[PDB]
Order: sequence, then structure tokens, then C-alpha cells
Amino acid sequence: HMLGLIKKNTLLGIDISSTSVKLLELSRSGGRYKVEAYAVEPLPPNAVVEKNIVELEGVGQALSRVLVKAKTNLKSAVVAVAGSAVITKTIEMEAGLSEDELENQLKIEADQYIPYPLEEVAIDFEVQGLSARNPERVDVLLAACRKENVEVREAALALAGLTAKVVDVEAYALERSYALLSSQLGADTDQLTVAVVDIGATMTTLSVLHNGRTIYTREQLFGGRQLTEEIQRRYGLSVEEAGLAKKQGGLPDDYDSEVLRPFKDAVVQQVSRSLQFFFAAGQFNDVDYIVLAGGTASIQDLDRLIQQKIGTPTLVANPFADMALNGKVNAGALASDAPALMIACGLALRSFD
Amino acid sequence: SHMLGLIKKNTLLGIDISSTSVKLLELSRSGGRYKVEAYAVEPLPPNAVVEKNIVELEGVGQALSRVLVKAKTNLKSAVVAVAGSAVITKTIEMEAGLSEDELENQLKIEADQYIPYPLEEVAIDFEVQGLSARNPERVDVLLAACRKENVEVREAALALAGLTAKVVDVEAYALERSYALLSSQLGADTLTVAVVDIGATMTTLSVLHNGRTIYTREQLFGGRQLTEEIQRRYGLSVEEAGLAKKQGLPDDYDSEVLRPFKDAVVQQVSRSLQFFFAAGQFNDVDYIVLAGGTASIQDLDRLIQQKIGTPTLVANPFADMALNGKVNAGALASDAPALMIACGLALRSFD
Ligand SMILES: Nc1ncnc2c1ncn2[C@@H]1O[C@H](COP(=O)(O)OP(=O)(O)O)[C@@H](O)[C@H]1O
Ligand SMILES: Nc1ncnc2c1ncn2[C@@H]1O[C@H](COP(=O)(O)OP(=O)(O)O)[C@@H](O)[C@H]1O
Ligand SMILES: [Mg+2]
Ligand SMILES: [Mg+2]
Repeated sequence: HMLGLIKKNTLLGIDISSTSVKLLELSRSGGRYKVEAYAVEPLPPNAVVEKNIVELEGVGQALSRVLVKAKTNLKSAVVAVAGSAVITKTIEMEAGLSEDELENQLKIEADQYIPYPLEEVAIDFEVQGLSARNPERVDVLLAACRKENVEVREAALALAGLTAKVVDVEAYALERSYALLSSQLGADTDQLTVAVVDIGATMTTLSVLHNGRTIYTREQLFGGRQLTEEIQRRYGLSVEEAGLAKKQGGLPDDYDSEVLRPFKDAVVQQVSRSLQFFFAAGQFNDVDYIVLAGGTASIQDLDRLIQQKIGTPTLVANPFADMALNGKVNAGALASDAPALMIACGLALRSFD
Repeated sequence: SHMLGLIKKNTLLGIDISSTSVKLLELSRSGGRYKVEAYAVEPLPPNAVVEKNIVELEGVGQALSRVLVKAKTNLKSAVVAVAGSAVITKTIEMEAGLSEDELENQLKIEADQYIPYPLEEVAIDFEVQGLSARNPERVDVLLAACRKENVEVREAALALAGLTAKVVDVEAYALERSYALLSSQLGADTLTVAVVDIGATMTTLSVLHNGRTIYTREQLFGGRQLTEEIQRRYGLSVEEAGLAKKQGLPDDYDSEVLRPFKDAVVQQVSRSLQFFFAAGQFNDVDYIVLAGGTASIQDLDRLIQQKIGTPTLVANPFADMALNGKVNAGALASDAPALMIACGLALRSFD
């Protein structure tokens, strides 16, 4: 029950988004972490719309291919749902109950506290401690989402021969990987108020963290796909080619002047406005750092541009800066893909919780 | 179900109980970095812990109560350890298709066949390794068992102080955990080292490669032998002698007691370390790490290094760690080599 007579582990960090699937495997010896494997597999179009999986078979195939590229034997994974699909409430329950009695009361009365219909609820709970109002009672934390969100991921992973050991929340994954960034920035958490800007292909999310803890969160429909869509149109290229054009280069001379710079400015506008909301909605007046995450954060000197326009220290996220690397992992490819792997990193970090 | 992590989140006190003292250590984690939140050392009443066994139960709880007050921690959950000598470890072949709880029961019936302890008095930990290569229809299950009394007496002791053992670890595993932090000092992956822990009533030798223990030996030699010589020469109590040893005695001391005793150490070190090269593949140890309270003797590391021609270092797991405000940086450094076990126990929080 309590025996640690055996010394034991790790779980695959699998980030499923609208456009791709990212896999990351970590290990640790003593204090410091090491990257055992990573890979990225693009998704078929419309396989995932917004945050919703639709082509269940499509995601499965991608997960199968991402395992082959990653070359890992691990079959357990941490996946995440969006925080927007999670309802969190604190309620009072009677103290002195077993876990079963506790689960019965919650399963029965879930609908009383959460908007979702009883049959569709997937609820996680945690006893916080004795209630301050009445010592005869305890405060219990509730977090619930529609069961369908969990079940589609189970089914998707199962097709690739993987299992979802933990269903996480994206915001939590971000925190765990942010905590590793400390070195790069400060280092110390030091009440560092940091704006993490995740610029995905279709979605951009601002998350402000105080001393390692998420506070503000908001999301705009801004993304790197708009850059891709512009590259497609000007040069007559498919979505596949446009994405490749951004990293590979090769596009003619007018690209920087006509396409990339206007997109960069749009990125700056989006970041600026997003940051305005946060200062307005709290006691915080400024942030110590801005951290750029997502694939679009790899755009050359995007950090410098944001830095000059806003006046706030801005850097591209690299959680793997102080990490050891497996010989199978290419340092160049990982470094170029580092900001897009913040979620995948945080998911893998759940293994060490 | 158990799958769910819609809610996010637990640190445990490292409680090292030896023959002479109780040592507490509390760690916190920020990303990869470790921070020392609290620590304290409390002497034990004599004959409260003999060898590796707790005899005077209330005496330990009292020491635990007082070590809590000194450390000033709010934590009530802890990790304690049993000696590896009380732990039997073996891999057996079991039937496949049995659930975890199902397996727990069948272990009871089969325990009798493979573990030395009586059925009624055995505590068993197990882990499924995977399918058996001998027969795929069966699975390999790792077993680790100790007499239940070892677990029960420590629970009862912690309970007298209002603490609870969340995990019953093994000393050797704790040493490993703590030793991997050393590597940062030695640089950088630990890659073979011998760890010499010199306690009050006992000295223990262990060797580690790329982060893993390989060898173990022990002897009744310790700093108490030094204390006892001090007691006799100047008619001072064990408390006085131990205090005088750290505080610093008539000039006579250095030549008549201190120097001989160091000589007694280096010989006891020399004999023990010879067997490892004799009983294994490895022919050279890269470094000797001194641990235990007696390892804090000035220039003892250097004296051992010369006589054995092997790089010698005094352990300090907290070298790269951050410190909480209430922790004294100076006192911790002085006590660091004696806190390797307590440190390793606290690290189990993050395991
Ligand atoms: N090196 C790069 N330079 C510019 N854009 C990139 C680079 N790498 C990836 N991107 C862009 O990032 C977008 C997706 O990033 P990512 O955040 O990983 O996906 P998601 O939005 O699903 O989280 C894609 O539109 C891609 O064009
Ligand atoms: N600074 C020091 N200088 C010399 N001897 C010390 C010092 N600190 C502790 N000791 C000796 O080390 C012994 C403590 O051993 P320790 O490893 O803490 O106990 P245990 O055997 O329970 O692990 C005491 O007998 C003490 O005499
Ligand atoms: Mg994303
Ligand atoms: Mg000891």
C-alpha cells in the first residue's frame, strides 16, 4: 500500500492540434531532464476543426506515423483538452466520507453544480481540506468536461496502439514547460510576471503566469495559417507547399516585403491588443518578459520586432535548452521546432508529477 | 476515470532515523531546480535505536516531535526508509491475465514458496515486469518484501509526532537519489564512484555507475569510536565529547586521539574498498565520496585521498540548490554530508 521497497515510468507527451500531432518523450536522471524522442506529423485537412476531432481515423493514422518517426517503444501517453471545455467549481461536502461514498454523492449531484447533462459528464474531483465555514464539512474541488472529449482521444490513441494514461488540460501543460524556461530568462521565478504567447496555425492564445502560475487567459482566432494562406495565393501553392516555404525558404525576393512583413505587423497588433486586456483586468502594470510559443514563433526576428514595438523583453520558448539529448534526436531540428513543442513538453512532464 | 487530470495537484519530509539521531529535510521544486525549505537534526535518547532497529518507541516519537519544531515545517507526511538488508528482492513467474488486486491476493499464497518471511508477518511490494520469455502465457513479477514490523514500528513512531509515512523507502535507493545530485559537483553524469558513509556506530561502503548502485558493505566502525576515546581521556560525557569534537580540547588531543583515529579511519576505508575491484569487472574507481557526520573532519578527505591515491570528496547535495530563508546556509554546509539519506528520502516526493 505504502511500500516503496521497489524503486519503480515516463509518459509520451502527445499534443493534438488543428494541423498536426506533436510527440515528445522525456527522461530524467537526478535533477536534469533528457529528450529521448520527438516527432511531428501533419494532420489531414479538416481532421480536426478548431479543438474538435472529427476524422477519428485520420488522427489515428497520424499518431501511428508520428510513433515511427519518434522511434519510441512507449505506449502510454498524456493528452490534453482545452481549458475552455473544462468547468471548475468548489463545493462543500460532508467530512468523514470514504472515496466511494464521495464518488456516489458527486456522480449523483454533478448536474446540480455543472451545466453539462449527467450522462455526458466526465468529472474529476479533489478534497481540498476542511471547510472554513463549517469544520463538519470539507471543500471539494470539481473539474468537469463532456465525456465525448475524453472518449474521442482514447479511441484516437487506441488506433495507433497508444493509451491515454492521463487526460490533461493544456493550461497545465504550459505551466510545467514554462517552469523549465526559468533558466533562459531569469532564472528565478521571482514573481516573474510573464506573458506566454502561443501562436498556433489557426489559434493564438495569451497566457500570463505569475511565479509559475497561470492567471490571465484569452484567445484570438489569429494564426500562422493566415501567413500560409497568403503564401498560397501569391505564388499559387498548396497548403503543404506554403508551410514548407516558410521554413525552407526559396520564395522569390518580394516575399519579405509583400507578404512576411505585413504578417509580422499583424502578429504585433494581435499581441499588443491582447496584452492590453490583461493589464486592464488586473493589478499588474507590466510583464517582465514576453515568451513566444508555437511554430510561428520561429519566424526570424519576430521576437526582436515585438520587442521593439512594445518595449518588453521577448524571447522564443526553448524548454530543451538545458536538456540532455538522445543520440537519435537531431539538435538542429529540435531547436527549430522548440517553441511549437511547449505543450508536448508539458504533457510529457506530467510523468514526473 | 482515474485517467482524468482535469484538476492539477504533495511534498514529503525526508526523515532519516539512525541509531543516534533523527534528521529532517524538506525540499521544494521549481521546474528542474530544487530548494531546501527546512531541515533539523535531533539526537536520540541512548538505546532508543539499536543497530537498524527501533526499540524505544516513545523515545523516537519525542525526538521526531522536537525535530519538527526546530525545522519549522507544516508538512505532516514523510518518507522513511528501512535498511536494504531487511529487504528481499526477487523475480517470480506468475499467471497472466490477473488484475492488480487479484495479483495482490495470489502473492499471499505464493509468497510462502519464494520469500523467507512468515506469511502473517510479511509486507510485500510487487511490480509486473512484463511477459515471461520462458513462457509468454505467464508474466514476470518483481517482488520486494520485508517483515511487517519494520513498517509498523516506523508508522507508530511518526504517529506519536503527528506524522505519517507516505512512503517506506529503502536506504540504498535514497542514497542513489541523493548521489545523482552530487554529479553536478563532480561533473556531470555519475562514470563510477564509491560512496563512503561514516556514521556514529557504523560505516557503510557503496559503489555507483552511471547513477546505479552495484556494491554494499558495512562495519561497526564509526565516529562513536572517536567520541569514546575522547570520553575516556578527559572524563567527559558522550554529549560533551561529541560537542567537543565539533567545537574543538587540550593540545594533547590532536596527537593522542585525533590523529590515531584518522589513521583508524583510513585503514578501515582501505580494507573495505579493496574488495570491489576484487569482486567485479571494474578495476578503478574514479572518485571516493565521503558521507556521514564524521566525514566533516577537516582534511580527512585529503588524508584519505593521499593514502589511497584516489580523488576524495565530501558530499554536498545542496550545493546547487536554492535555500529558504529560515535555513542557515552555514549550518547546512557543516551538516551536508550527514544529510545524504534524508536528502534522498525527500527526493522520493518527486518520484
Ligand atoms: N520555422 C517556421 N517558420 C514560420 N512558421 C512556422 C515555422 N514552423 C512552423 N510554422 C507555422 O506554425 C503553424 C502551426 O504551429 P503549431 O503551434 O505547432 O500548430 P498548432 O496551431 O496546431 O499548435 C503552421 O501554420 C506553420 O506554418
Ligand atoms: N563537524 C563534525 N566534525 C567531526 N565529527 C562530526 C561532525 N559532525 C558529526 N560528527 C560525528 O559524526 C557522527 C554522526 O554520524 P551520522 O552519520 O550523523 O549518524 P548516523 O550514524 O545515524 O547516520 C557523530 O558521532 C559525530 O561525532
Ligand atoms: Mg498549438
Ligand atoms: Mg547514517
